[PDB]
Amino acid sequence: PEPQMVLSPLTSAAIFLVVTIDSGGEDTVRDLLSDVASLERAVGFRAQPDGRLSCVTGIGSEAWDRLFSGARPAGLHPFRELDGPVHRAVATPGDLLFHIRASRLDLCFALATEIMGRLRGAVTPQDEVHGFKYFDERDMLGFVDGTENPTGAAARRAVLVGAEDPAFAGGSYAVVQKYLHDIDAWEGLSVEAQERVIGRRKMTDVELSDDVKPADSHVALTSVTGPDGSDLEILRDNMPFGSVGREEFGTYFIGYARTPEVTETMLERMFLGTASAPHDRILDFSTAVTGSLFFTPAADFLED
Amino acid sequence: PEPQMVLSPLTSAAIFLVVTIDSGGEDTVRDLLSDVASLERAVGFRAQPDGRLSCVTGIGSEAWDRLFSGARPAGLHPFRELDGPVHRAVATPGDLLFHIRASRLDLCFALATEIMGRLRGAVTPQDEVHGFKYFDERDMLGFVDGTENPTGAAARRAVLVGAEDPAFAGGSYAVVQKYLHDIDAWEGLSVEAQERVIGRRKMTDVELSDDVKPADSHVALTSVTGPDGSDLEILRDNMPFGSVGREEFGTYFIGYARTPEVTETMLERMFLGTASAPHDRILDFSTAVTGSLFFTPAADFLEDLS
Amino acid sequence: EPEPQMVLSPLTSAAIFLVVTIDSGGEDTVRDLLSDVASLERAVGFRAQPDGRLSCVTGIGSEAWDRLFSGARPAGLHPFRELDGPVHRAVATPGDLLFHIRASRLDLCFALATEIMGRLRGAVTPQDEVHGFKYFDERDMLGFVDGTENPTGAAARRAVLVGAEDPAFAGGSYAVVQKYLHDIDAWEGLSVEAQERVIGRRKMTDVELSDDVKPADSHVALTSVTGPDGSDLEILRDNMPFGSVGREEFGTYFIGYARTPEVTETMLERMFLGTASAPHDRILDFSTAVTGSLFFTPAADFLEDL
Amino acid sequence: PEPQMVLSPLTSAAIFLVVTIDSGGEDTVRDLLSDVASLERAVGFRAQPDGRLSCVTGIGSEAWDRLFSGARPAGLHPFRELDGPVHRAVATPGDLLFHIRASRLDLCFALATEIMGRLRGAVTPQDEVHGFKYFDERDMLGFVDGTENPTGAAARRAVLVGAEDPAFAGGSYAVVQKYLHDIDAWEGLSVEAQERVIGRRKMTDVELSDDVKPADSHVALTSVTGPDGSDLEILRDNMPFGSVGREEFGTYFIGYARTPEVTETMLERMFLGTASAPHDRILDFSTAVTGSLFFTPAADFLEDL
Amino acid sequence: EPEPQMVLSPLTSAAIFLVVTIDSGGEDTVRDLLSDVASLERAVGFRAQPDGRLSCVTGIGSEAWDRLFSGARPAGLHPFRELDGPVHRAVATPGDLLFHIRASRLDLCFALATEIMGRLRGAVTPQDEVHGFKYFDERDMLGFVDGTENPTGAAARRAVLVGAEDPAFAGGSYAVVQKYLHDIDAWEGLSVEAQERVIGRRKMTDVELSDDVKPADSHVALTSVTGPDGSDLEILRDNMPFGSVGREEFGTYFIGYARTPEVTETMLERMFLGTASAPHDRILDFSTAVTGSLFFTPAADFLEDL
Amino acid sequence: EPEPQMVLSPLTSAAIFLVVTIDSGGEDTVRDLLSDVASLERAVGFRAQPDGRLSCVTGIGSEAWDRLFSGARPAGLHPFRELDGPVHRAVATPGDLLFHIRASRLDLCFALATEIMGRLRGAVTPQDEVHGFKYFDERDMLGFVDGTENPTGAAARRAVLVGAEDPAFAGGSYAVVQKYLHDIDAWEGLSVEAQERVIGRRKMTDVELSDDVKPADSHVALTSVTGPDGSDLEILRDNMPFGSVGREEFGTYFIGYARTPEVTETMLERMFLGTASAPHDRILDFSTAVTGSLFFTPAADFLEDL
Ligand code: HEM
Ligand code: HEM
Ligand code: HEM
Ligand code: HEM
Ligand code: HEM
Repeated sequence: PEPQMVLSPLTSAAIFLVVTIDSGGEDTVRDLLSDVASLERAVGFRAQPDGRLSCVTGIGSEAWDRLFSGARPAGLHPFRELDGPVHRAVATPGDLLFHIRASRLDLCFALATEIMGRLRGAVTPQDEVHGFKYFDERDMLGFVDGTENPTGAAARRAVLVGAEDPAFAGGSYAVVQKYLHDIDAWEGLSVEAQERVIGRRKMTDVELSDDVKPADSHVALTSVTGPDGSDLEILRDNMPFGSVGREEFGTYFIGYARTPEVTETMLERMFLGTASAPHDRILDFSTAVTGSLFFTPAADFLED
Repeated sequence: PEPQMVLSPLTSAAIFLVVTIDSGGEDTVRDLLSDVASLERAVGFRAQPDGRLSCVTGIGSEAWDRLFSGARPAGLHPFRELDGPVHRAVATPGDLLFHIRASRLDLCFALATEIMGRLRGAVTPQDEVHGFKYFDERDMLGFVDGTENPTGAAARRAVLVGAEDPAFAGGSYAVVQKYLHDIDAWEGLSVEAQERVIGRRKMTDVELSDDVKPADSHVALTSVTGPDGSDLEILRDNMPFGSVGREEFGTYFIGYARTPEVTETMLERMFLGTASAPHDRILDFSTAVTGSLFFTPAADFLEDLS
Repeated sequence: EPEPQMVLSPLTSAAIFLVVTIDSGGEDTVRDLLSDVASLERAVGFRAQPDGRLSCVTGIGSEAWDRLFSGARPAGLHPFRELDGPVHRAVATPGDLLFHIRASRLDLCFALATEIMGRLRGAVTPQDEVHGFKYFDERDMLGFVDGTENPTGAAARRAVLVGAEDPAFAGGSYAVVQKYLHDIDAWEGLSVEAQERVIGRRKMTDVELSDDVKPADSHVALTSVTGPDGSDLEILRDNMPFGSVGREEFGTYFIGYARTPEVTETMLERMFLGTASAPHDRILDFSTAVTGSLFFTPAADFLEDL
Repeated sequence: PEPQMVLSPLTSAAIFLVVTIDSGGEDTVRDLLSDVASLERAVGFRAQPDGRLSCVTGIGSEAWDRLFSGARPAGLHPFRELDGPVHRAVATPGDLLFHIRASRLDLCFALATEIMGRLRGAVTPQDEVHGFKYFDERDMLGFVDGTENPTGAAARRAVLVGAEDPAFAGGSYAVVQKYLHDIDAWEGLSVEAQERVIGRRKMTDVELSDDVKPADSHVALTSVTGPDGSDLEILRDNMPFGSVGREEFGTYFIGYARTPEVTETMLERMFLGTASAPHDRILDFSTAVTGSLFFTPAADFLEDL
Repeated sequence: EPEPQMVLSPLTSAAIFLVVTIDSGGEDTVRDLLSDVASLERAVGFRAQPDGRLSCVTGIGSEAWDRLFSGARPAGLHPFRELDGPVHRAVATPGDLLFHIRASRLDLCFALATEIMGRLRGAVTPQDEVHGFKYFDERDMLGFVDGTENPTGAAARRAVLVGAEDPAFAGGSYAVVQKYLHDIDAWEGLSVEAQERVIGRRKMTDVELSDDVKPADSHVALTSVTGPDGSDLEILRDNMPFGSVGREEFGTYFIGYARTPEVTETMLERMFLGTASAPHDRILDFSTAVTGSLFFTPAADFLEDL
Repeated sequence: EPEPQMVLSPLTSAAIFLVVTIDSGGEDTVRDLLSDVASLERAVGFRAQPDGRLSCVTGIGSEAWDRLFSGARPAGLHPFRELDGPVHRAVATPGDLLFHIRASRLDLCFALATEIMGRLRGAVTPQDEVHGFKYFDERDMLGFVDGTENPTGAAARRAVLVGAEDPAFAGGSYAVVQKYLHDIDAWEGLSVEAQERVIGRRKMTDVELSDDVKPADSHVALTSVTGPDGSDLEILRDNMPFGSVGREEFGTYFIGYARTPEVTETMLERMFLGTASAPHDRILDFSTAVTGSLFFTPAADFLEDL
């Protein structure tokens, strides 16, 4: 089975499009899904090899039942709201995700235009975010973002559905959350205090030693070990976005994994806390305003 | 006199920020203007040589009178509304323009963040547009955009104030207009009908012959000769922008010239027409929602303030 | 595991196509060169890496094969078959060896071509030499993006490389070449919309026409073939423009690779002889074939071990 | 005065087009000349900044009098044939030159297509050459080619007409010659013997010292001093070309100068020799098969027709 | 199953070679660093991706292996073997750990080397540090292209990575290093043709000399070795120039990776001890070895599992 | 017009600094090389254009000038003046000739240095050789962006090039070099905020600290100098990191160019001897100077006419 381009090369621009399917829009949606790979080639081919254009398409739990009969992916369910003592992860509506990436925003925009052109009248937009990465892979908090992502074979094993759900092998599960940051509060911390929040050095991106790293730092809470002592990993492609005039400074979080359990365990640790940590300290500077879960099928499933 | 970076190399990303100065905000604004070149170097220097970051700062007619106590530039006035039989060019408020360009949007965003950080509490944002160019220099209508801009010495002559206003030599005048397109109506035209609107071939960007090019084409109406028969020229750096969810497809127009009279003559021809043409056909698919005029001083004028 | 030649190359913007016939008594000289051609490719190319992207694919025709080698023949190797349609003809022309040379720059192609022909002088007669160049946005001489639906990755390997069905020749491929000359004056008299109906895709945006509007005699419709089981039958193309402005020669050099020549030959039959619904491929009303040849491109190790 | 792009950045591809103007063709030609800068922008602008497309347009002596009335450039005359004791510099016909340069051959070809499309039925092609430079600035003989070209203000002074002919300021003079090489004979020399022909080291491109450099080497014979003791300089953009099937391996020579007398003095030294040198040794491996001289006007002269 | 270190790297234009010995009592500090070296690589390199191309290959010598680890040894791990030829000598010098650091720029190499040695200060003693740079056309200090006949793709994996013959250490490799200093004055007194007879390839074009003219004591002849079964025995080299103009030091840093040290050692024996037809490799009359060490480079997961 | 050497070079990522002394009897050989150095620069660099950006700036010290030339001397040429502060010392060390070689890659620097030293062998003795590399975001070994406030364009030409004040030497410049070694262990014991107070700029974003927070003994405060007439006195710097990981040597090679040595020397006096408000530059508590030399860099035509 041929996967979608979940494992993409590094890209400096992205568009995230989340829509809901209107009553009676099902047929139009199914037609577009069968064409989205051809649209990706049409927009991208003439800008190769620098364009690096890809589109990953996902389908929500409620939408799946409206579009398809027969088997469901084993782990597909609606995003679960988490109501912590201090911080909340909200659930927001979304039936379809288009995660569009390239080396330039114009290519993302051209593909997004063709997709939405085909769906007009059949869907309602819920969210549209145009992301850009800083030139040294830093996010809006000023930390390098992506460093511990798995690569090569380890990435395939962490991200792609396999023999545990063989009809849907080559798929993946995506969790998205849009975060807005309190930059005034963040810039009031010393650099060393910021390092204790994240769990890595700011300028050099070296992980703090185990003797200094706080238990409520972001890296400590999002490190999870499996039954056998292996690291359970996800693949992230977080993107900054925002608007200077409205004072909106954001991180758009997207995490891919072979089962949603990994990502959801990380989120529970962050928002509900553990015995040793009240919550993830990154959340004292970051508010989640969307939350959705999608299954991203193998490419050949869509081509039918 | 050292000009600001009006004549920039080609860039693929831009931010246009237009603000108004709140009552009592004048001193904070003057301070920022004296530091804006230093901020540009701080954000940009470490991303050289590929970043190509620049900021051009412009000041409106009413803002000028509030900020500075001596001489005014000879051509500085508020944008003049044009009320045509069919189409209107509106005037909208704006005291400061920051025209920020680079090879990537993140550099534009970082400089815009530092600028607005210093101005918080002294200004109110009126417009913010994040622009991106298509990879073959096309605009939202699918035509190459920029081709007949002047270059080298001819660009300097067309854009920079000289001896005619010597205390402001090295400055320029910018007009901005944000345009929204009706893409559904545009895409219902045949390609040949689109070419008759613009005045150039779509795929190859070759200008149509004088025998076929209509009088109400964009290129015909924006071609102006002077008293002496010489071409009057401006320098444009138009940028696409929009939002696919809201069906917003735009062109952000910006034109620089040594005197606003050149730009204003072009706009009069477009909106009010001539003997041979009712109006520029591009306006049947393009609506202006902003309009403002600014003077962009020489860099040393900004540096030497308190 | 048998190592293929570089049939699946990265994108290249320059090519030289060299077709020669083996003179009487030239066989030994040719066999010696074939055993050295991979080493010549490395010699010319290694010092220009990683940007040079130099490769050479070497092919051998049906009649030449019997003169050079004893033992087994590849199952699908035969002379190119002439197709004599009601209006258009696909000619067959002589060729014993093909050198398909590709790089990011023409000079690298030329240096490799010079070393190869230097070794073969006196043993071969040149039949065709074409210097090809791709336009900067992957467009061909007709102004359409060319290569978009080529297969990639595993699907390309499956469509192109001989496997278990002919195990002695696994890792080989079959190449068909045809040099085409265009009537550019007639082509440019069509509207863009009418050109799109010839090809089956939009010209500017390269989006395929919807199934309800795509004509039955468009290029894309006639070259879309399904197998017995309903799977798409695919080939890998690397078509190149060529020409001479002084002689008014504007061309496309067609080269198609496939695991069996049956796929390519079925597409050619549909183009030239037509179907129930289509007289012929409308691209042929603006394109004349003046060469036609078929070659087997062995696995690299087969050439080395002789 | 705005010059044409005689002083171009380094380019790896070129097309040279030489044509003659047919009976009745003058009006069609004048129209094209007034549009050629706009054609260059149309083809090139959308491929910027990597394309680096330019076109330099030249006009021959005879053609000038057919196209324009009034003043002539002071140094414009037909190419002068040189019949040396061993080697000959031929003159061949040419009314118009288009020297098209870019980073890629497809862009050169697209501009050449638009130009010749406009001229069809008014001109006859005499020569068409598609040139490519080797990736380390080498020519067909394997030597770095271009090294001692002038740059900056020294280039402007060597190439552009100034006050000496003020109506034609910003123009230049181009000489072209297509050369075919005997590559078999060249490659039979040792590297050291090839270095003595050129006057520079082959791998490192360091000039041989004056005590070792022979008097009949290419660099010695093309080094010329003026009345004042100053170096007389030209700007060259030589390009390889060829066809492997026809065994055609060439250099297309093009040299620009403020007056043709500089280039002509170099040609006399190469073909007729000096007191100490019979001829340029490069000519024992290089045969000229074309030769033409053109004036390349300032850009505004063409625009104002 | 086993993930190799980045032995098969893309081409890189900068390198740092660091050889150290482990001081008495330094073993625990070293084991801790080895378990973190891949994390340090990501920390320095991720923010310069994708163009940085930073990698570190870590090797362990024979005597150090016994100090660090209990249990199985790699089958081919032994101390470098000194070769005492009639004229030329290959010396053995001390070295417990190798860090072979490569990237597209030297500053990335330097930053990673700084982090590594920061962790090891007080536990190791440096024996050699070389900063290498490539010439722009892949040439070495002798003016010849260097790397041409390296294997690529599948053939490289087969020649370099330990497999089923030593399954506990599958995905590992063996590295031999030698630092060479050249007598450039003697070399530059040769004619080019005499230099070509030393190396066995043409200098400007890098084409191999024919079998009839290539001397038996040329570098290429002596380092071409066939196995019992007739197959070529291959290694992967990434030689780097280095030097200091003021001290007249012009060097080649040799590093050769292979699946077993026997291949590399057979080449070294032929170079230094000769054959029946060749006293020694002529390259050694202009090149003196001043270091010599052998290391095993484990699979990446073996290092992580500490 | 006198043609300057390439003091105002584009940004380069690699450098070699070579300082030598002229041996007794070496004068003639040196004069010959000086007349050829521009020719050697073109020979090494032309074949790597346009990306190579190779340049060489040649300087001559005070004592060497009097050995090589007769007649008039540049007005400000004297030996480097040792500064003996209460805590910190700026040493003077020997040097007759400077070669400041810059390019986009180290191999071009190295090849030109090799040809220069080849011609001078036997006539000079090397005193210092440093191979410099820039970090990818223009940072120095202290982790701060280095070069941000250099002057550019016309302002740089005015700050650097000799003019009418010394008309026989117009187009020349004065270069001061100092090699600094840093105590990185002490430096990394400071917090980031304490480091920012040493330099006078924010570390990550390179924004200058406000005048109300910037200490009087910060690097930026002490190296900001105004003239009697209120003008900023500026120099042009091209500082390069260098080092050796095994010896724990981390350095900055300082080079500053100015139209008169008085500007540079005033900055050095403020740093080493202090002012009324500041004992010394706090950067010197983590930075030791181990060389110090002053050279005059003549106009290019002065060197050619020898
Ligand atoms: C909706 C807004 C606009 C769009 C999409 C647009 C687009 C274009 C295009 C595609 C061209 C042809 C290629 C080129 O030379 O750039 C052009 C030319 C031009 N436009 Fe616009 N334009 C717009 C508004 C304006 C306005 C408001 C002005 C003046 C106030 C203006 C002045 C010009 C000029 C002077 C030219 C060059 C004509 C010549 O000399 O050939 N444009 N524009
Ligand atoms: C004058 C010669 C030719 C020209 C200019 C040409 C041009 C094109 C163009 C523009 C496309 C559409 C974009 C793309 O997918 O590449 C195309 C598609 C294709 N052409 Fe050609 N073509 C030529 C000859 C041939 C010949 C001789 C064959 C087969 C024997 C062939 C087979 C194909 C195929 C299979 C496709 C892909 C159809 C699909 O599956 O969508 N073409 N060609
Ligand atoms: C037959 C084909 C020609 C070839 C292959 C050729 C090749 C070269 C080479 C390799 C160099 C040394 C590098 C350089 O400075 O560019 C050179 C220099 C030069 N060539 Fe040629 N050349 C040819 C024809 C001509 C002609 C016809 C002229 C003058 C009419 C000419 C004038 C020069 C000049 C002036 C130099 C610079 C000499 C100096 O000042 O150092 N060349 N040429
Ligand atoms: C002074 C040290 C060295 C220099 C400057 C040097 C240089 C070269 C050069 C220039 C080539 C030809 C182009 C190529 O294939 O890379 C070559 C090939 C080769 N060298 Fe070296 N070499 C050195 C030492 C060694 C050593 C010590 C070994 C083995 C232990 C070795 C093994 C090889 C091999 C295997 C080849 C490829 C031969 C073939 O199959 O064509 N070299 N070397
Ligand atoms: C000891 C090692 C040195 C280091 C690491 C160093 C580092 C820096 C840094 C990080 C900056 C701020 C960014 C910038 O504008 O460049 C700077 C500025 C400066 N440095 Fe240095 N520097 C050193 C030595 C010197 C010396 C010896 C001088 C002068 C004699 C000097 C003169 C300057 C000047 C003039 C500025 C710009 C001040 C302004 O904003 O106007 N530096 N230096």
